[PDB]
Amino acid sequence: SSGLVPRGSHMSMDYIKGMTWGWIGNSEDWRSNEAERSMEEMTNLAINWTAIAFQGLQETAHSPDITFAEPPMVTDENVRWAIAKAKSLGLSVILKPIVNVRDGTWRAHINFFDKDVPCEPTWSQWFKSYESFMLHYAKLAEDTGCEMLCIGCAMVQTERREKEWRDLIQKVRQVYSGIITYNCDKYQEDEVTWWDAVDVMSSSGYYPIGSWEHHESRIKKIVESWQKPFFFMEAGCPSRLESGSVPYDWNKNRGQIDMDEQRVFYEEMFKFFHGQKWFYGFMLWDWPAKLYRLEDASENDDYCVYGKPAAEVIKSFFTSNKIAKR
Amino acid sequence: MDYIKGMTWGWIGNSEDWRSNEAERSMEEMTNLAINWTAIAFQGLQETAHSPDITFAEPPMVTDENVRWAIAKAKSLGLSVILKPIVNVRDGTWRAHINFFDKDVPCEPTWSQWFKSYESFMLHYAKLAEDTGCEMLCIGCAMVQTERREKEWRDLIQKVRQVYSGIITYNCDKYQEDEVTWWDAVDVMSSSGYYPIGSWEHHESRIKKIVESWQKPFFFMEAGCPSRLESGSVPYDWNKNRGQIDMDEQRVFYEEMFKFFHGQKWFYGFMLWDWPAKLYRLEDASENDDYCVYGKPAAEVIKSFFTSNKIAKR
Repeated sequence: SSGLVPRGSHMSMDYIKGMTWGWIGNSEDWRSNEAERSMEEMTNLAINWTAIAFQGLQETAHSPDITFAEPPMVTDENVRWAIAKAKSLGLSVILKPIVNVRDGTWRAHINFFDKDVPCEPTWSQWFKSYESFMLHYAKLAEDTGCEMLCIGCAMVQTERREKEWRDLIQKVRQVYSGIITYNCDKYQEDEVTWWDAVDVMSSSGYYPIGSWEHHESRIKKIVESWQKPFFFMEAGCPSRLESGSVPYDWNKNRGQIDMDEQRVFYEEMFKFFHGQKWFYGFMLWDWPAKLYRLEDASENDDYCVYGKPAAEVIKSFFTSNKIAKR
Repeated sequence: MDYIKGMTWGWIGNSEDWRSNEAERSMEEMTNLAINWTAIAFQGLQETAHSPDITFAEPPMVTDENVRWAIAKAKSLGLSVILKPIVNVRDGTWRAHINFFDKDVPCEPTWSQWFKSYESFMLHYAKLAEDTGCEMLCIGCAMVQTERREKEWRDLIQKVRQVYSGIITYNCDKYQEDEVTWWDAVDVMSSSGYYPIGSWEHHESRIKKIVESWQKPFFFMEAGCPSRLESGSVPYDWNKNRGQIDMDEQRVFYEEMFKFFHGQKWFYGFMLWDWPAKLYRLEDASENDDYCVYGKPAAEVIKSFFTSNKIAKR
């Protein structure tokens, strides 16, 4: 394994100044002329990384089959395009294949019985399907020279399957030679028992306004106990009334615009998580393939910071000397 | 502990159905199976497998009066009663997937929230069970992804013991007899015997070892098979081959089950699945695809088994 620095062959670890691009991963959106303009515009955040994020799908939280690279999901060609375009813009890339559930159930609920029973689908079946999905993209990440692969995102009810996760990572190592991360959910940084199996620890930093100092203290101790580099694989807040109290809640107060609430979230997050030597930055959430007009920004309720005060907080943080030296 | 010769009545628990004139006739007809027990079964509801609020005794679910009626009617027919309140999920998800994060997080509902709601639900019915003199209370049914929450199940059982003085059972799912670490907390172990045709001999040997290791009484809280093509291969699959009628398949299931599970001293019988409040006409029996054995060859297997001397001796 390795400690604070991934082994040289997989590359100190780079400080991540990033923005997530492409969610939810719709072929028609990625293939549009608008996609190229969106990605170009995103570079004005002064980012040096992007997470190319897109979905795979399973019917229910308890079904074993995962479908990917089928309409309306992204084609391998769309993926190669996004990676290459990002690189052409001078960005390092984190490939982020994410399994969603067709019935709308949050992926964190994906789960099977601890004990295999004849009358139900098993962990073995699901992990075989998830391995097919993640190895497909791991091979794509290798072929396209992606600097990092995120092998999962907030798969809370799967994390206890340590043997299966280690087995999957071993297979990933065989086809992908870059940096591996797993993105645990918010509040779960101390719950993953197999952090030693990945190069870099990562979590979703959707911590509420007024809690960042507390979370810095908590996370710092967890990271120090693992001796691994750590960064936020997701961090953001919608521009809506009271969203800073629940930054992860994408359904909170839809259409109730509050630019200032998003701005305050970003100022507090960067106040407590900045240039500490154990911390390796931010993959922000998020930026769409089809971006709204700058003139509609003041009435937009999304996580996107484009044309909003938060974008300026991000830009000044990512161009500031303390962060630019990292 | 009594040897249980039973049939489940009332599922899914619809007030309108239970208050119909048909309900009394259905229960009376059920006594011709030569049963000495019934499980009065009915649902409560939660929105999703991951929501903490359970609703009960609200339309279209059974009223307390409906429940008091079912219990009293069964007892007036000479039957002992197992009260069986069952939580279902409105979105259709099987209750066995009801589940919360092992770690409490501020952004999600918690086990304590769900258990508090489950406690209100179960204690309401426990009190009703005490007031109506139910001989047994079943405190849950195939709640697989809750069973690891041992402290919370034992806390719930402690509260139930404070308001209900009868026999307590927990109905684990099929194949889960050896997966419950808290069988000591209940009076009698029970499971859902939906074992396929050709497997009963193996299951008798498997279950005997489990029950003997615990040194507690055991019975099937559910067992049955739809009268459908190939249903005996997957007796628990209520969605299998709807409308493809096979009376013989159901008959064979029953004959095999009774051949392997009968009068063993550690075995306490069967609570069969199931019998509706609104029973179909005897003339429609041959085209009926339900678990119900009414007007089918299986009913005859059950009757001869329950009235046989070997089982009459238990």
